[PDB]
Formats: sequence, structure tokens, C-alpha cells
Amino acid sequence: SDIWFEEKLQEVECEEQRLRKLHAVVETLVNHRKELALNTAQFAKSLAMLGSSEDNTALSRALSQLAEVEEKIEQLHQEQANNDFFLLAELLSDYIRLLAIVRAAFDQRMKTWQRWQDAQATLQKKREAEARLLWANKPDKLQQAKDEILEWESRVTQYERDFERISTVVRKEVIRFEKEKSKDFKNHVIKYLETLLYSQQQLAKYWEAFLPEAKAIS
Amino acid sequence: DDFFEQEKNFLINYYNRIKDSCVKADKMTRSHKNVADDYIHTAACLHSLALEEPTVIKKYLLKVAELFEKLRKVEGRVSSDEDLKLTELLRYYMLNIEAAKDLLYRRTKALIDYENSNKALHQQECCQKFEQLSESAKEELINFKRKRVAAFRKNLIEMSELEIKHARNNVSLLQSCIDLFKNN
Repeated sequence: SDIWFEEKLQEVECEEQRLRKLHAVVETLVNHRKELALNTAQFAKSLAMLGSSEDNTALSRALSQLAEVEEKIEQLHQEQANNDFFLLAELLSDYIRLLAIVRAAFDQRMKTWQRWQDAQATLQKKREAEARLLWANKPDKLQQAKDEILEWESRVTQYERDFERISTVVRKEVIRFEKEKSKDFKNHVIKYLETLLYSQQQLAKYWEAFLPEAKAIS
Repeated sequence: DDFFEQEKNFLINYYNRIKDSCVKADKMTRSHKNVADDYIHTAACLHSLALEEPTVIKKYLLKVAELFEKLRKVEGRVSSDEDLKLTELLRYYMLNIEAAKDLLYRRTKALIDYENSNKALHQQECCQKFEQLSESAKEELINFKRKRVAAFRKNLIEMSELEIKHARNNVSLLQSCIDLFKNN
């Protein structure tokens, strides 16, 4: 017996659990960021209305300008959320999609193994059918049993060889999933991290431009 | 004196504009802390996911989970400062408007008192009392306007500085992380 498969299947099923956990948390983060961009849009509108209701020209000017800043920020929030979901949240779903591919491989290995075991059970009935005919007085039917045994002798040989190859594919698939991870994971992470760096850079410039407008309030 | 007339309409209208922008600012800040919560919740799943995994990447996950643990700190900070500078400012002057409103209400009351004595004449004190209030009222209302312009400019400047502070902080935080991975 080989424990590697029974063990590796556990590591795979466990990693998929940690992926769905982090994925579900990200989905709430995307929605919460979308929810924030909406509230920011509402606030930006209320600010412009406040600036109009104002009777102080300077305050109306500053307030109106502040609303414009918030108007730009709410867009960054939405694009950030969109970048969260697509870059970060679709990054997770893909791996969960690949993990399920290796799970199906383990499941397919058990299938081939089951059919291989089912063939073994079919062969015994053949040998037993001949044992009963050995005492009978019909050489024709006897050769009929000896032939079906020969045929099924090769059948189980085929299913056994299939199980060996299928067991090798799962091994080849797991290694492929691991090598592909370390090769592209780092870049995919940097891609998203840059999406957050761009947002922060935009936020700063937004406020650095409004700061002089705030000081200019007389 | 039409000053107290236009002032009445302005205060009534501005209060609704102030109250509206107050609840909107609160909702926005509260939504900020929500995103901040997901930051620590995400860094946890990242840290817990990096445990069982090849060592090559395993260290990479611990660097992003550590990054989110810090980013959650800045998001919770910007939400707090946002509540203090904006929501609190709108709060303060939502009640300050109610106070100025009460002043106008009292002044008009003393006005009708003088208006009554103005239709009879020996107690013209309602006239002296009406002017003692009309003068102090206009003196305080103008004092309010001047204090409101300084408060808005003061908070608007401070908020801009804080926003720039956290923005640069997150930029450096992210920057170091990206530059770290780019140069493994």
C-alpha cells in the first residue's frame, strides 16, 4: 500500500479550505469597498449642496472644491474594488478551480481502481465456473469457461495497468500544480499590490492639490 | 433691518444641509472602518494559509499578511481622523446653528413686546429691551459667522495634512513590499 496518495489528498483538501476562507473574506472586502465608494459618492453630493447653501463665497468655493476631491476619491474606491475582485478575488477562484482538478484526479484514480477491483471479482466467477464444469461430462462447455478465464485474465491485466498509469498522472498533475504556483504567484501578487500603490499615490496628489485651496480660505 | 430676515432663511436651510452632510459623513467613515476590518481578517487568512506550503512561496505570503496587518492600522486611523475633522465639525455647527436660531427666536419675541408698547404710547422699556437684544443678537450672529469660517478652514487644512500623511505612509508600505518582491 502507498500512503502518499491518502496523505497528499488531505493536504490538497485542506489547502482548498484555506483558499475558500481567504476568498470569501476578499469577497466581503470587495463589497465593503463598493459600499464605501457609494457612501463617498453620496457625501460628495451633499458637500456640493452645502457649498451652494452657504452664504460665504470662500466657504462655498472651498466646499465645492472639496466635493470634487471626494468625487475623484469615490471613483478610485470603485476601481480599487474592481481591482480587488478581479485581480485578487479571481486569482483565488482560479487556484480553487485547479485544486478541484487534482481532486477529480484522485477521484478518477479511485474509479479506475474500483473498476480494476470489479474486474478481479468478475474473474473469480469465471474460474469457479470452470471448477464446476471439471466434474461434468461436457468438454465443449469446459473450453468455453477456460476461454472466458483467459480473456478476463487479460482484462484485469489492462485495468491493473490503467491504475498504474492513472496513479502516475495524479503524481504528474500535483507536481505541475506546484511548479506552476511558485512560477506565477509572485508576479500575480505584485500586479495587485501595484493596484493599491497607484490608488494611494492618487489619494496623496488629490489632497496635496486641495491643501492650498483650504489655506486660501479667507 | 433685513439682516435678521435673510439670516432666518439661511439658518433654516443651512441646518438641513448641515444635518444631511453630517449623516453622510458618518456613513462614509463607518464604511471605512468596515474595509479596515476586512484588512485584518484578510491578513489572518493569509497568515493561516501560508503555514502549510512550500518554503519558496511560504515566506512571500507572510510578507503580504504582515503588510495587511499594517494597512489595517492606517485605514482605522484615517476613519478616526475623518470622524474628528469632518463628521465632528458638521456635528458641532449643526447644534451651533440651532443656538443661533434660538437667538433670532428670542429677538423677534422682544420685538413684538416693543411692537405692543409701540401701539399704545408708559413702559417704552420694550423698545430699549428690543434694541438691547437686536444689537447683541447681530453682534453674536456675526461673531458666529467669523468663528465658522475659521473652524472650516482649520479643519479642512488639518484633514488635508492627515490625508497626505496616511497616503504617503501606505505608499511607502506598499512600495517597499513591491520592490522587495521585484528584487527577490
